[PDB]
Amino acid sequence: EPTCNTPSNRACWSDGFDINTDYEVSTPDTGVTQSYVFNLTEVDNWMGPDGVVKEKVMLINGNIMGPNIVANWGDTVEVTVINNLVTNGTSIHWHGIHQKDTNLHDGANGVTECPIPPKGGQRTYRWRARQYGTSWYHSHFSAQYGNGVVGTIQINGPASLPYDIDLGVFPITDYYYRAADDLVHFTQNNAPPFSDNVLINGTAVNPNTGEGQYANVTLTPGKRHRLRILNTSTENHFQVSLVNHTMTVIAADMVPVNAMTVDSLFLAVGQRYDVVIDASRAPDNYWFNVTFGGQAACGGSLNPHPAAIFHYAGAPGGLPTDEGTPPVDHQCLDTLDVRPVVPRSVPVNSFVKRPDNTLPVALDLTGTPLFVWKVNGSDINVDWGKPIIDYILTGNTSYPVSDNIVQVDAVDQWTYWLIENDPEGPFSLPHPMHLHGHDFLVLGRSPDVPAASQQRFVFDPAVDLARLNGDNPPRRDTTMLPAGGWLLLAFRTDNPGAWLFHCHIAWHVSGGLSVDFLERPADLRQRISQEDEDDFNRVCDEWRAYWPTNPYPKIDSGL
Amino acid sequence: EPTCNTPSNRACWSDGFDINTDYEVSTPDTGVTQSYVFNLTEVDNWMGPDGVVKEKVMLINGNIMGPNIVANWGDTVEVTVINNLVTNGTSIHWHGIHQKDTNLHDGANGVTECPIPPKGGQRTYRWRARQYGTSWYHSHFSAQYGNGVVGTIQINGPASLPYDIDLGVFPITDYYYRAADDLVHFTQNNAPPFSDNVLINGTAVNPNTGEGQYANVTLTPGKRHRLRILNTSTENHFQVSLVNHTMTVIAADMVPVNAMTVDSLFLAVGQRYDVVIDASRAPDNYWFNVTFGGQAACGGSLNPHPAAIFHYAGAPGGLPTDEGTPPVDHQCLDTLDVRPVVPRSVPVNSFVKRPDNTLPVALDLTGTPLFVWKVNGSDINVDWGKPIIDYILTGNTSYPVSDNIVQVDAVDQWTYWLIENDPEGPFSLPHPMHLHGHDFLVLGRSPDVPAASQQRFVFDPAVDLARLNGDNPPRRDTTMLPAGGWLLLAFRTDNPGAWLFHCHIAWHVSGGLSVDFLERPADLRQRISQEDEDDFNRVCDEWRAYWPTNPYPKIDSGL
Ligand SMILES: *[C@@H]1O[C@H](CO)[C@@H](O[C@@H]2O[C@H](CO)[C@@H](O[C@@H]3O[C@H](CO)[C@@H](O)[C@H](O[C@H]4O[C@H](CO)[C@@H](O)[C@H](O)[C@@H]4O[C@H]4O[C@H](CO)[C@@H](O)[C@H](O)[C@@H]4O)[C@@H]3O)[C@H](O)[C@H]2NC(C)=O)[C@H](O)[C@H]1NC(C)=O
Ligand SMILES: *[C@@H]1O[C@H](CO)[C@@H](O[C@@H]2O[C@H](CO)[C@@H](O[C@@H]3O[C@H](CO)[C@@H](O)[C@H](O)[C@@H]3O)[C@H](O)[C@H]2NC(C)=O)[C@H](O)[C@H]1NC(C)=O
Ligand SMILES: *[C@@H]1O[C@H](CO)[C@@H](O[C@@H]2O[C@H](CO)[C@@H](O[C@@H]3O[C@H](CO)[C@@H](O)[C@H](O)[C@@H]3O)[C@H](O)[C@H]2NC(C)=O)[C@H](O)[C@H]1NC(C)=O
Ligand SMILES: *[C@@H]1O[C@H](CO)[C@@H](O[C@@H]2O[C@H](CO)[C@@H](O[C@@H]3O[C@H](CO)[C@@H](O)[C@H](O)[C@@H]3O)[C@H](O)[C@H]2NC(C)=O)[C@H](O)[C@H]1NC(C)=O
Ligand SMILES: *[C@@H]1O[C@H](CO)[C@@H](O[C@@H]2O[C@H](CO)[C@@H](O)[C@H](O)[C@H]2NC(C)=O)[C@H](O)[C@H]1NC(C)=O
Ligand SMILES: *[C@@H]1O[C@H](CO)[C@@H](O[C@@H]2O[C@H](CO)[C@@H](O)[C@H](O)[C@H]2NC(C)=O)[C@H](O)[C@H]1NC(C)=O
Ligand SMILES: *[C@@H]1O[C@H](CO)[C@@H](O[C@@H]2O[C@H](CO)[C@@H](O)[C@H](O)[C@H]2NC(C)=O)[C@H](O)[C@H]1NC(C)=O
Ligand SMILES: *[C@@H]1O[C@H](CO)[C@@H](O[C@@H]2O[C@H](CO)[C@@H](O)[C@H](O)[C@H]2NC(C)=O)[C@H](O)[C@H]1NC(C)=O
Ligand SMILES: *[C@@H]1O[C@H](CO)[C@@H](O[C@@H]2O[C@H](CO)[C@@H](O)[C@H](O)[C@H]2NC(C)=O)[C@H](O)[C@H]1NC(C)=O
Ligand SMILES: *[C@@H]1O[C@H](CO)[C@@H](O)[C@H](O)[C@H]1NC(C)=O
Ligand SMILES: *[C@@H]1O[C@H](CO)[C@@H](O)[C@H](O)[C@H]1NC(C)=O
Ligand SMILES: *[C@@H]1O[C@H](CO)[C@@H](O)[C@H](O)[C@H]1NC(C)=O
Ligand SMILES: *[C@@H]1O[C@H](CO)[C@@H](O)[C@H](O)[C@H]1NC(C)=O
Ligand SMILES: *[C@@H]1O[C@H](CO)[C@@H](O)[C@H](O)[C@H]1NC(C)=O
Ligand SMILES: [Cl-]
Ligand SMILES: [Cl-]
Ligand SMILES: [Cu+2]
Ligand SMILES: [Cu+2]
Ligand SMILES: [Cu+2]
Ligand SMILES: [Cu+2]
Ligand SMILES: [Cu+2]
Ligand SMILES: [Cu+2]
Ligand SMILES: [Cu+2]
Ligand SMILES: [Cu+2]
Repeated sequence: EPTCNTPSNRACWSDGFDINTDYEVSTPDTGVTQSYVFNLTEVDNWMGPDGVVKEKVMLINGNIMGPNIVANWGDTVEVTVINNLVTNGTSIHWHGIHQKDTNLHDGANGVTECPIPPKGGQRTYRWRARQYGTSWYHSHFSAQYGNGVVGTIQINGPASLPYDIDLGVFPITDYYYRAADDLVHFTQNNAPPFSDNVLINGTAVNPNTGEGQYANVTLTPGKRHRLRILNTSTENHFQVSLVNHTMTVIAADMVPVNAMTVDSLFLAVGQRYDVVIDASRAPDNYWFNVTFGGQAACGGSLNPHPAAIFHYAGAPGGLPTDEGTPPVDHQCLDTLDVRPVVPRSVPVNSFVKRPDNTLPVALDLTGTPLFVWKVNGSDINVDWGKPIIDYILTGNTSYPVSDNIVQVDAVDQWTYWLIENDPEGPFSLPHPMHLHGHDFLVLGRSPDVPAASQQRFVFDPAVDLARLNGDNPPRRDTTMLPAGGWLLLAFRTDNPGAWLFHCHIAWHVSGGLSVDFLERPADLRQRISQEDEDDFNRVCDEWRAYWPTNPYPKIDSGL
Repeated sequence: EPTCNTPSNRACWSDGFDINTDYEVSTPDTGVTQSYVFNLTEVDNWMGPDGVVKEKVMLINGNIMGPNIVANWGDTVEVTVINNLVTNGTSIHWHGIHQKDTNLHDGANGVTECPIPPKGGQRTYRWRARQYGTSWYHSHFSAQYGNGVVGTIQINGPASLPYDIDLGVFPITDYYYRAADDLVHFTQNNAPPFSDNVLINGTAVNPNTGEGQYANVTLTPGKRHRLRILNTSTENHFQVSLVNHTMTVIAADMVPVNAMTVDSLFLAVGQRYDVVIDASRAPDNYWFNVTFGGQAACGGSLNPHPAAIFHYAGAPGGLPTDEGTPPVDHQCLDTLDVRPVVPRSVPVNSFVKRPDNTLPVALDLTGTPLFVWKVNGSDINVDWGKPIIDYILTGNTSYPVSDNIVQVDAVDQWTYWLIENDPEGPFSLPHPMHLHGHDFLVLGRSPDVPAASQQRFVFDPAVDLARLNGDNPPRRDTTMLPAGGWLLLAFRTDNPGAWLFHCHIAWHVSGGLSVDFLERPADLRQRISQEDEDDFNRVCDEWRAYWPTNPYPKIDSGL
């Protein structure tokens, strides 16, 4: 609970806790628990917000998204998940929540848990809110979250700029009328489709019939508003802009940053930005536009102009009349100019590229299906019925090859990872790379060029070491791997666990594009509670008894 | 020679000849010959117009392009081509020139001729100017024209609007520092690169160093100016626009059309537009911009803003200061709104799709090399040493499968052709389809959608017959096959000959994307002069004696 957080002093939170506190190591002891119950149901012939009826959706508590989780910094969040789907298992992953020494609550089926079985299976997740900001949750059962198993997280805390009004969450997502498993099957042998629409806070107008509604945000004239923008898509990467207004970034993913004013923002799949908008212009209706850059390399929509309305209170109703001007083309790249308020410093001069720190991503066209994504030679394929944690608990280290285990034994040390984007393959695409368990430092990447330009880079210390930044670089949980290029990340091994590191485009992680960092496994078994072990085994027993009765095969990685 | 063509009466040409004459069946008898000698040489370490030195170019008469061919409607054009290259043969094709009963002058090596051998081989081309407008010529020896064996054609004649000043040709082309054979090898296993620059009338500024110069067109205030725009690229498809001005189209390719005013134009590879520009704006310097649309599906450049300067005479010098707005995205599609002045009408209600009128284009990823283009099951591969005309002249009908012969025996009848763009393949690209020997009618295509949107269409008469237009549809020699869709063309079999029909992206026709319409072969032997037969055999005997001594393999289709 805050005691000094006010509009003119958002930096303050409570005694001992403010925007400069190192939240990764110091957490308020609030003693409070915020609990939720998620009931997952399978609904056929569901009428969506743009008027089109979808063949099948998978909903939390009967709505297009699950409830907005809300707690304070230092609370515990507890979610009972009850799976009333017909056939699918489910696992809910709390994206952006590092699960420090709570790996078994990460929701990564086949890694940290077996899936909760359908027809009434249940599990309760419990995690500490050791960060504040905007995050989200979604299924990790193959591409299930593309059917509706998704929602937002708002953990309140201090901020890097004063503001008057917290407008809350503003999730933006691609929207397909086809169901997720159908799209996974499709994308195994075909380029992915443009989205049928882009929803903004759950709604959009159908570009074809005019049904639906624009999201409508009311601004209080003369006031400073925090807007928590998310990209919860399965594939689309968005540019956002508000006509005639700038946006001031105060957080990137769940990491507060020094204020940074921009005219438009690029959000990768899974990224968030907290921004402050000053209602400083003439009272009117303004469009908030979603646009695409990068010559389609990171998505498009068949709605040519997805948008929301920002309405100044007291102004007329109606649609905005100024179409504004297109934002700069971000070329499928997030900005590396953000700077965390709580800094990190690491050396970059000593980096040496070696097989054991290099993750080559490659598209393999030579087998079945046609599009298979491999990392270091292997497409990931997890066993929902024998998760990596089961190996840890039984002392078996014979991990299957397709689990893509990258064992990291270093204890609370910075580890450096060079990811290479198929520079030798016939073509390469942008990928939004996401790490569970940690925020990474973005130490650098290949030179920024047009996403569709086919220019290729391989890391060369002679020119690239000097392009690296270890002086408080961007710190976040998702960033872009440039098409044709490379990306150098670092993270500190402060959290024993099995942690996925994967592309967040559903079609690609389905297709194999992940590894699993097995961090300090010799420390992990000691740190697993009896309750967590017992409940892991309970759910896996139920899952393993269920699975042979399932009528459908698993057709992808499981993730 | 014209006798009545004046600025206020451009429709008039001479007694019995004007813009309404059916130029396809009636030609002025001028008895005049315009002759040229083309000396092809191989130049290493050539300094190009944006200051970059290229490894190797292949030039006509020592310049970046060959001579601008100029003649009057009904003259004869004669060109002696002397091949002083070091290893390559060469064949010069007169794009847009129908070669009515002169097939052996079409310059299609492997089809209508063997290549002229290097180290001094020569051949004289001779053809009647039976069409007036703007065309171009280029080698057809694999992708050689990408090295500089290219130039323009201006056949003067009447026009569909009055105008004061003919500004002449304005060829726009992609420009690569790598040589064409290296790019063919690259694109056999890699997506094609963005161009390094785009030249306009021979010049551009280097986007990185500032070297070079902008093309500079001086407009006479208050006058109407004809501008003959061409896209002579190997791959890039361009959008063009002049800031603050419209352009009025008066011809498409070599076909005069009713005046059509637009803000911007799409030119596929090989297309031309003649436009009239009225210098009616305030005297100033204005940018002529080259832009790309279609999310890079039909090209890009590493110069983000290739441009020319249109200067009003009498105004200050220096650079335009108005950057203007970006044009509408043409989505890699040419406009089907043009209407020829001399009309054609054909029935479309009676079309029925059948194997023998359908040309399925497919990318085959299963062979060597990776990217092989097939039409009706076969990637074309011609024999430079045994052209299809050799078979005609020796009474041999055993055409190889790889010559992709589509024999058309109908005499002077409309023939209808449905081209299908790999609609069941994993992905599909726009292709600029070009027919030798004829203008075709563009009867229809699949619905216009964004080029990268992945939307696929297969011809369905229940919806698509009503979408066809046989009442004076666009008539021209190049038009777009939409990504994922289909195109329906017709042409009348008025010209016995072996006629290539192919994608004009160099990398794709090298990769197999062509067929060869063998039109009225039973009429064609009868129509070949002894002189043409004897010279065909002479050049082939020289080419066959040369070829075993060549140090390089043929690595593509030969076209
Ligand atoms: C791209 O670069 C190339 C090379 O640098 C430029 O090519 C020049 O192109 C122009 C136009 O084609 C050409 O000039 C014409 O040459 C013709 C042959 O000599 C002339 O007959 C013609 O004169 C007519 O037009 C003039 C104005 O353009 C008039 O002043 C002149 O009186 C003639 O016009 C009267 O006569 C004609 C009948 O011929 C009649 O139809 C008219 O109505 C009128 O009564 C031009 O002089 C140059 O010779 C080419 N120069 C080069 C170096 O080769 C090209 O222009 C550049 N493109 C752009 C658009 O800038
Ligand atoms: C999770 O639940 C969903 C929804 O029921 C399951 O998706 C369904 O999966 C089946 C089996 O893969 C899909 O059908 C198959 O489709 C292909 C071709 O399209 C066909 O070849 C097969 O014979 C079969 O018909 C079905 O379309 C799909 N339905 C939806 C709406 O997506 C999914 O299988 C479940 N997953 C698990 C692991 O149980
Ligand atoms: C921000 O989003 C708004 C709302 O979607 C966009 O407005 C839309 O702008 C398009 C393009 O200008 C308008 O469309 C067109 O209409 C004309 C005829 O009026 C037609 O000539 C065009 O070909 C075209 O289809 C559309 O009317 C307008 N929609 C509404 C409801 O106003 C706006 O463009 C977006 N701006 C940015 C910078 O992305
Ligand atoms: C027409 O003349 C050009 C220019 O000399 C010849 O192009 C050259 O072709 C050779 C043979 O394909 C190229 O070298 C080869 O390169 C590949 C891959 O880069 C390599 O695997 C080979 O072992 C060999 O070195 C060469 O780079 C290329 N040069 C240029 C400037 O393009 C072409 O072969 C001639 N065509 C005919 C049919 O004679
Ligand atoms: C967006 O929501 C706002 C706020 O509720 C709507 O604003 C009202 O609009 C009507 C006229 O349509 C006015 O009578 C009210 O006084 C407005 N209230 C506010 C506080 O200003 C607005 O109409 C909505 N816009 C859209 C298109 O639905
Ligand atoms: C990528 O796979 C390569 C090949 O298996 C791995 O390189 C082996 O790694 C072990 C342990 O570091 C070394 O002792 C061997 O010498 C390596 N062999 C080769 C071929 O170099 C590499 O470690 C894997 N990379 C990651 C990040 O998992
Ligand atoms: C484009 O070419 C025109 C025509 O030669 C140039 O215009 C001359 O420009 C100088 C100043 O540089 C003037 O003093 C003359 O009066 C202009 N003559 C005409 C007839 O107007 C123009 O400068 C060139 N632009 C650039 C970018 O090179
Ligand atoms: C027309 O081409 C001009 C010249 O290249 C473009 O002007 C450039 O505009 C960009 C974008 O703002 C600037 O960064 C450069 O400074 C401009 N160049 C210089 C020499 O002026 C212009 O953007 C193009 N216009 C359109 C609509 O594409
Ligand atoms: C595409 O190839 C197909 C297969 O060879 C050709 O189809 C045949 O056409 C002949 C006569 O022209 C018929 O006798 C056959 O019944 C067709 N075979 C089958 C499988 O349909 C077709 O003509 C070729 N199309 C073109 C335009 O070349
Ligand atoms: C889940 O929701 C459904 C549909 O409203 C309801 O039938 C079911 O009883 C709920 N189950 C649980 C335990 O909430
Ligand atoms: C938005 O900004 C542009 C540039 O200043 C201006 O022309 C326009 O009038 C502004 N809109 C409103 C609502 O004032
Ligand atoms: C260890 O796990 C592997 C791979 O899943 C399995 O083959 C083996 O039987 C296990 N060993 C025992 C001791 O459980
Ligand atoms: C071709 O041009 C070259 C280069 O200038 C010249 O040396 C040669 O004599 C010319 N040959 C012919 C026949 O014109
Ligand atoms: C057709 O040409 C081929 C290839 O040169 C030759 O082998 C064959 O004998 C010729 N057949 C006829 C009938 O002349
Ligand atoms: Cl996470
Ligand atoms: Cl032609
Ligand atoms: Cu996630
Ligand atoms: Cu995550
Ligand atoms: Cu990816
Ligand atoms: Cu994940
Ligand atoms: Cu051509
Ligand atoms: Cu041609
Ligand atoms: Cu093509
Ligand atoms: Cu051709």
